[PDB]
Amino acid sequence: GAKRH
Amino acid sequence: SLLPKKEINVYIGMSEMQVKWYQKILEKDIDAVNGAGGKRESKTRLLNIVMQLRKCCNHPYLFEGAEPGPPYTTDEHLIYNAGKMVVLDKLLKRIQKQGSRVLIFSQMSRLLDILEDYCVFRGYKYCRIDGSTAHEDRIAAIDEYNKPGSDKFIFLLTTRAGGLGINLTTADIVILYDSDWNPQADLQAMDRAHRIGQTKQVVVYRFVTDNAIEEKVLERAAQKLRLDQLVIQQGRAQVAAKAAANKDELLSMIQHGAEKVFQTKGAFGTMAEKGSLDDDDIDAILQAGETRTKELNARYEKLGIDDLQKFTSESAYEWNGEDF
Amino acid sequence: KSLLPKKEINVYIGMSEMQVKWYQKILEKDIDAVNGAGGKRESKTRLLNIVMQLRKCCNHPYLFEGAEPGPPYTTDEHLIYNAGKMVVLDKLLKRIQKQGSRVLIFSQMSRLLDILEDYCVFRGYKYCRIDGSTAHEDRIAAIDEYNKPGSDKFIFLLTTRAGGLGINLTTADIVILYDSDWNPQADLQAMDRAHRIGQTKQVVVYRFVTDNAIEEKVLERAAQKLRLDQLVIQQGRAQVAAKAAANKDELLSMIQHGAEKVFQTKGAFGTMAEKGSQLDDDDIDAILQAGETRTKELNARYEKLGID
Repeated sequence: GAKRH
Repeated sequence: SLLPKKEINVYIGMSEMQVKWYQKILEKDIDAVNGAGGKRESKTRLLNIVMQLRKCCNHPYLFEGAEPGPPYTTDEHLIYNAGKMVVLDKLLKRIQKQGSRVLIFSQMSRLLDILEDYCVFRGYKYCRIDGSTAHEDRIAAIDEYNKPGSDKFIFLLTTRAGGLGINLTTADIVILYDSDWNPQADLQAMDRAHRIGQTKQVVVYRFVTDNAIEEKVLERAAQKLRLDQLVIQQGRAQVAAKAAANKDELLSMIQHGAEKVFQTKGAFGTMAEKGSLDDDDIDAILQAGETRTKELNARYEKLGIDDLQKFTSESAYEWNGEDF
Repeated sequence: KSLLPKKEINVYIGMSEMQVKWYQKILEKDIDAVNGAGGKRESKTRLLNIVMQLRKCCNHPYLFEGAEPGPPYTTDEHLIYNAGKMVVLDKLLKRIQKQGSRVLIFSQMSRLLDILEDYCVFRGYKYCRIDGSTAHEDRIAAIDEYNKPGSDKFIFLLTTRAGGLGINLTTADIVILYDSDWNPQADLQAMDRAHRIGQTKQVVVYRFVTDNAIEEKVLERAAQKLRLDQLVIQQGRAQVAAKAAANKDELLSMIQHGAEKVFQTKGAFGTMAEKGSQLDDDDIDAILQAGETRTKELNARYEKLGID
């Protein structure tokens, strides 16, 4: 999903 | 002609969420904050507090559990929970409006992860180089951003990762999301755009968290930059003390007063008067000599390296100014 | 305790009627080298030879053989008034002794100290001497003879070479540099035999300089070398300071910066407190304007510092 994970 | 770069420090505050985590970090080790530990303790405990405060000053979501609980959604709060993200939101909006492209540098690759989600949430086309990116892949990211008529607008990079001497002159604005302890790592990041090939005025925006740790970090790195520039300009002072005498120098020493020596049919100046003496005449000598001494010392001690340095063409002796 | 700074005074001296003849003879016997004829590889050796002879002439013509009146060679008044520096020295010492001062006399040439020895005998001045011929034991024995309380000695003759050996002569207060070393740090090391911790009086240094001759031009060249050494010293400090990692206090001041104000905050901080949501152009133009002001203010603070 999101890159910050 | 390459236009000198504009460098502007953007002093920024913190969101309420940042204040919470900033306090939470100081509270976890508040006895180290008060400086209560012995002078023997390692730098580790203080350095850890420093890095967590940098993570707090960059974005709260760098800490686990910070971002609001499940389900996790990319949203506007990804921007409005960090003081830099709010300033960046409008700064990028104004950068894109005037037809300018921007490189964005950061110290932490997990922050570029946050900026990646921001770029898609805002519709920005981009490239990214972490330093975990291979050699061939970061080549394509360079050329993609440099392509004539490129689609990309923002370039995400970590401060050190690019290498040396890469060319990103197609962009005109550089945004340092956070600074480096080494002022040369950041100046190398600015010069990715500010180098030969750039036609437009390069502007560098250095995000700084005011009234926090990043403000004092700024002054420590500013001194390091100033101290660096002082070593550099004296790099030729090593040779000047080392340098032996020229043929031009030796010739000038011998010729000094040589004509008056050849003219003197009797004796030279001081001895022409008497040559026996009156303590009035000796006290007149010492007073005149002390005057000439103070003039000589004050004349030279105010000089710098640019006045005492001998060019290499000095030893390229050709002819006499006027003959002897 | 208080150690009075040294008064460094160049005393410019002329040349005797005899000296001018030799200075001319030196210049005439190699007038082609003075003009500048020859290549640099071969004429620098020719010029360096002229330099030493002119320094020898500025010191005393008797350094040349056959200059002094023929055999037998006796110490009379002609030993003094045939050299400009000796005449100035002769009246300076007479004043120095009357004011209750003792003097260390340095020189580059040991053969000048030999001339100075016969002068001291001619005037009755008790002296000792370290010229680097002397062995370690002998040097020690002479230092002790000069510093002893109630000493009989008044003059101490040294070669500038033998100055920087760690000897202490604080019982003397006057230093006379008959001639100067091309490296100022060697002459400056000679001064600190008297001007070091232990001296109670004002150290006065007289630097003999043959005016309007080669010794005057060298004096300005030594000041260049002296200043460049200071800049290298200053560069070393800036070099070391740049290499220093943050101290534990440097780390502490960075963490504590604003820590009290953050603990004091309940809402938002700084910019986010001011407006802190979506920002108009007026909000951004106010930040960038105030920020650019602080950047000029910050750079100006450090751009006015430099190896001082």
